[PDB]
Amino acid sequence: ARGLKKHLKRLNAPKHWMLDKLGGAFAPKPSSGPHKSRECLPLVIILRNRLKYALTYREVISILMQRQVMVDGKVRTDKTYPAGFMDVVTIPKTNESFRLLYDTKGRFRLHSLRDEEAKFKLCKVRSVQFGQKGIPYLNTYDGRTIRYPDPLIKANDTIKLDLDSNKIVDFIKFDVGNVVMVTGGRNRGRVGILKNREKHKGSFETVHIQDSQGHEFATRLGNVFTLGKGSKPWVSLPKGKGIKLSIIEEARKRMAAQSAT
Amino acid sequence: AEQTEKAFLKQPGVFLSSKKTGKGKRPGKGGNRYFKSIGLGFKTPREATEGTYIDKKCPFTGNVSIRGRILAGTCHSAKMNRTIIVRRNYLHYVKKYQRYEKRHSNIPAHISPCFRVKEGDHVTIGQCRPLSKTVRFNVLKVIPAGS
Amino acid sequence: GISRDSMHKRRATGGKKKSWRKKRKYELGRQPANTKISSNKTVRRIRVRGGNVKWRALRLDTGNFSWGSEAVTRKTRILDVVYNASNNELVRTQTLVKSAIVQVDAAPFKQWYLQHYGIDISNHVVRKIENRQADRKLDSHLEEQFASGRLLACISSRPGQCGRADGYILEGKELEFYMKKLQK
RNA sequence: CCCGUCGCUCCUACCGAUUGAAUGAUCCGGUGAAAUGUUCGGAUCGCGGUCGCGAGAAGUCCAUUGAACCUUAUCAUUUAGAGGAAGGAGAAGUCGUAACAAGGUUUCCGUAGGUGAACCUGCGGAAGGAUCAUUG
RNA sequence: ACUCCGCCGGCACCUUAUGAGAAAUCAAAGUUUUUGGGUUCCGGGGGGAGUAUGGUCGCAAGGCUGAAACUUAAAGGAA
RNA sequence: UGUUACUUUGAAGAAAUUAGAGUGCUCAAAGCAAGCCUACGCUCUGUAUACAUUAGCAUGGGAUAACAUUAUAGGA
RNA sequence: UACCUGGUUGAUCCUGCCAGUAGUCAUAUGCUUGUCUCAAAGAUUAAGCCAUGCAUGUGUAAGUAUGAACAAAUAGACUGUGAAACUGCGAAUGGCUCAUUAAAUCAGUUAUAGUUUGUUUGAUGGUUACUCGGAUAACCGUAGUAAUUCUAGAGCUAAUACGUGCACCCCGAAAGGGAUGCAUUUAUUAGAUAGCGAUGAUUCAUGAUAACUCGACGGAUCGCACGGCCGCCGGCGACGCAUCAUUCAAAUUUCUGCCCUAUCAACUUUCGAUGGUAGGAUAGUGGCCUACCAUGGUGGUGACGGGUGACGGAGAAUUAGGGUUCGAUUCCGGAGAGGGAGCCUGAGAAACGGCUA
Ligand SMILES: [K+]
Ligand SMILES: [K+]
Ligand SMILES: [K+]
Ligand SMILES: [K+]
Ligand SMILES: [K+]
Ligand SMILES: [K+]
Ligand SMILES: [K+]
Ligand SMILES: [K+]
Ligand SMILES: [K+]
Ligand SMILES: [K+]
Ligand SMILES: [K+]
Ligand SMILES: [Mg+2]
Ligand SMILES: [Mg+2]
Ligand SMILES: [Mg+2]
Ligand SMILES: [Mg+2]
Ligand SMILES: [Mg+2]
Ligand SMILES: [Mg+2]
Ligand SMILES: [Mg+2]
Ligand SMILES: [Mg+2]
Ligand SMILES: [Mg+2]
Ligand SMILES: [Mg+2]
Ligand SMILES: [Mg+2]
Ligand SMILES: [Mg+2]
Ligand SMILES: [Mg+2]
Ligand SMILES: [Mg+2]
Ligand SMILES: [Mg+2]
Ligand SMILES: [Mg+2]
Ligand SMILES: [Mg+2]
Ligand SMILES: [Mg+2]
Ligand SMILES: [Mg+2]
Ligand SMILES: [Mg+2]
Ligand SMILES: [Mg+2]
Ligand SMILES: [Mg+2]
Ligand SMILES: [Mg+2]
Ligand SMILES: [Mg+2]
Ligand SMILES: [Mg+2]
Ligand SMILES: [Mg+2]
Ligand SMILES: [Mg+2]
Ligand SMILES: [Mg+2]
Ligand SMILES: [Mg+2]
Repeated sequence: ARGLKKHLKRLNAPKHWMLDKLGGAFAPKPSSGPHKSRECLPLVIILRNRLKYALTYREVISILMQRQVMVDGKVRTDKTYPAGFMDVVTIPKTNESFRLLYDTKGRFRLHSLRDEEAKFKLCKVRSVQFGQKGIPYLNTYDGRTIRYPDPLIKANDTIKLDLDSNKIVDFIKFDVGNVVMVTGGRNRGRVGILKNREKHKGSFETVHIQDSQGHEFATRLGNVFTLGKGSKPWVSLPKGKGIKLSIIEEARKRMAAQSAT
Repeated sequence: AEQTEKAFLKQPGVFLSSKKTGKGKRPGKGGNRYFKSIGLGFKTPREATEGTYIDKKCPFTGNVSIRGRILAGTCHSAKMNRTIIVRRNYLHYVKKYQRYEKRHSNIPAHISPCFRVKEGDHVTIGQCRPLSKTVRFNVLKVIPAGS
Repeated sequence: GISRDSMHKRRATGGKKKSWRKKRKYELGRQPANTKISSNKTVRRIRVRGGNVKWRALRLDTGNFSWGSEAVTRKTRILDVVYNASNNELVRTQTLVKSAIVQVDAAPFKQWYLQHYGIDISNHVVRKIENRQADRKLDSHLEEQFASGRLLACISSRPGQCGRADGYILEGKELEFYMKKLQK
């Protein structure tokens, strides 16, 4: 190509969007924004495919152009705005407020929130370094830059960000014993306690996570996101609570549901 | 001395005409010879910390970082100036016959004056940025043949 | 035009490379500046990749030169190119390139030396000048060329890239090395 | 049952004087458009005090990149060729009878010479021989 | 020197199948659909043909390397 | 801290296709839907999972096998 | 479905092939054809040649209206709508095709501490001015040419167009003066230890200092709403400039992996072949290029050369297992726009529904 690609073929779109292959030749091309295009959920998918408020591509534009949808407390009018993990989506007219969290099968779930819990979000710290004039700053994995951070905050820590004051309220150091969620790979959406950190000089660092039921799984440091200090997350989790069930166990529940339901 | 080229060879950033003395200052400051550790558990040879050679492609006293793949092999050619050919021997799996065949690859690598090498010696090479048309590796350790 | 691609080169084995695509704009080169010493200063502005700017100096006469041991930098006139390690033909053409040995006017540094040490090469003022004179040392080789009004200097900038000819005054064993190259 | 020359028809390929031919590609060399950079140039325009300042076209100079064309050379592919000559096919040609029986000179291998043709002969070898056998 | 017993090595022969094989036959040509000790060379219907061409060796005779077009429903082994 | 192969487990790995779970498009090839009751709705509805040579990355194993090494020990 | 049958003999058992049998998201062709669902379709030969039409334009309350425009009103700059035109942006995506290309493309796997990146998102930008200047389009009216979104001259007038412009250290009779935003270029200096940040690893992030540059930088812009103090102050937005991070990406790059051919055994190196030093050029690494120096680099583990009716992969057909064959084509990557070459604009093109030869 001679420059930037503006189209996304439907079969090349991320699988966790769950787009039907015969729905059309194209999928929404995620706009540039805080999250990567492969780890986001464009507002058009949320409003039309997940919430059913819009029936067509055109109707999503009407909803957004009325300024009825907000992401992280700010109105967004871009149809392909890349809303991602921990983002807070608010729709004042419907009095609804959701947090984008992965279900245990690795797909984004619109977790309904209470009005009180919709005033903050969690962010993972990418790095901390000195800026111009020797002023320290930290940047996150959701594209945010915070100047004058607490000197104790380091890379891979999690910060609680208030969407009103736009300031760091509290932070969690990345250490063994905290509850974390997996944000990428095979184990995406699984919640457990960080049990070990295996460092390899020059290579990726591996982290061993143990589920509440004793199931242990590994992953890369880049796919970990601390949710709370100790064992209690600072955010509300969906029903599964990051517990991944075997297909045999899942089939057992389905069989029982038909007997009762 | 090491001044054998048409230009005067020196390390960048090491000021040699300072009125003050370099006694009690870190390498590369106060006119002291500059050297560094490359990490990954490799040791800085004594010949590079106390040497007088100038090599901007040296991994310990030059301006090149080691990052990427660390490979090992045997010195195949040591006839170039500060460059050797490293032969890497490996087995290629032939699927249909469920057997192996011996293959090899010649990897050019830069060798700093702090290392002594001869054909047949075992060498470890670390990847660096392109240093020439073919060289992408720097010698990090030499084990004499028969040791 | 000028290209920096490897497609025209031979393989490391020696075999030829058959062409499989046309030249790309993102691998181009450009004509050398060939900066010369001349009082008719000329620097042309070049638009480069990303919309950024390079300054190509065709002719220069002054430069910003630093006396390292004294930690003083002054703008001074470039007088002559005397030595070039790459190509002696760049010396007689008076081409300004990085690492070329040139002679610069010593007048701006003499004024600072007289204003700083009170020496040629107000009660509270004389108090400090004599205080600074205790730790004053001047290389004999460096002082010998102040009489002629010219200092040997090395260009540390790239005039064809930044449009300027900056450098530092030679001293120490570097000065000895080059003055031996000029001793003929 | 069977071998070859010779004679007739057709098919495939080969050799071949022609310094064969055609087509394509490549090397070297020659010439060289255009563009770009540089040098000079200063039509013209503007702005100050009939002199300055700035901008600047045509054109020109050197260099770079370099199409294109024209040689010689090489390679590739296709193709004509007097004549020479091979193989195969073609119910029911001529001359013999070489191989099959000890095939009427046992056959065969290597090599050499010779003869219309199969073949013949010399030398050494093999049995796949027509002898597994003479302490007679 | 000869006679008797035995050991190792060699050229062979005789009987036999519990073996193998299309059989002739083979104590290896056995220990193979119950398929694998190691390794080199080499064959893929009959012709065209060990021919043409190129290379290489030879003083030559020729040797080594070695096709295709085309043709054919058999040719061949043992009994 | 001699270097490897091999083996185990794991991470990373495009989708579509292939295998495969769920689902009565009337069946089917398919599709990724739908289902539940009858309210101003519900099931957080579903859109699983496996496979994926070789090379590379990381744990456990050390039989088999390769290379290297050994007595003027430059030995511990 | 882990399968065979006819054919050499008078008959027999073999070797061995010929023929038959079945499939192909496999093409063509023949004959035949009522209904439902689904669906490929000028790739193969000619990346041969193309008539005609169409395939890229674009307007918000928010850059610029005096149409001699419309509508509705009735001493005011304008302030209902708005053609045209300037300005801005886009046209580098998409679509098409498979010609060239055999460690090349490409695949998995790396690296950028080796770079650029309009936009999005986050953060960050010092202690005549009650607002400057000259042009030009539309329009207007003299035209030229057989002729083209071919073209000349004259009269007008705008801006978010164009050009401008308010906007600690040193010297020192401690007065006074110099420098003093951000960026640019060079040099000196700090960046410890085990006040003082990060990495497996950087004289790294970043600080201070001496100067440097004839710096498209640091708002002469627009909409809506009107309020609060006694002229002053002030709301919510739009657009734009610069820096860092982020996102969207590219470029280059590590390791391993590709079909047939030896009737291809040596190839490369004067004119770059392999490496070194110093430069030049580039967004940046690099013989990428120049000067000088060294004599290297590859090869029966098949270099080099030749063939391909060769784009690579995801995959496709058939498959007891192993395997054989195919892969122009809708997903990904690359490449090209009749053949070459060159280039402008731009964040991005060596662009072809752009230009030059
Ligand atoms: K590209
Ligand atoms: K006879
Ligand atoms: K006979
Ligand atoms: K005879
Ligand atoms: K015996
Ligand atoms: K554009
Ligand atoms: K790759
Ligand atoms: K490949
Ligand atoms: K470069
Ligand atoms: K070099
Ligand atoms: K642009
Ligand atoms: Mg495209
Ligand atoms: Mg790293
Ligand atoms: Mg007879
Ligand atoms: Mg007779
Ligand atoms: Mg006879
Ligand atoms: Mg017997
Ligand atoms: Mg067998
Ligand atoms: Mg045969
Ligand atoms: Mg079979
Ligand atoms: Mg019969
Ligand atoms: Mg058949
Ligand atoms: Mg009907
Ligand atoms: Mg326009
Ligand atoms: Mg080839
Ligand atoms: Mg490779
Ligand atoms: Mg620094
Ligand atoms: Mg260089
Ligand atoms: Mg040279
Ligand atoms: Mg293919
Ligand atoms: Mg092709
Ligand atoms: Mg393909
Ligand atoms: Mg083709
Ligand atoms: Mg097509
Ligand atoms: Mg494609
Ligand atoms: Mg192109
Ligand atoms: Mg065409
Ligand atoms: Mg073009
Ligand atoms: Mg077209
Ligand atoms: Mg196009």
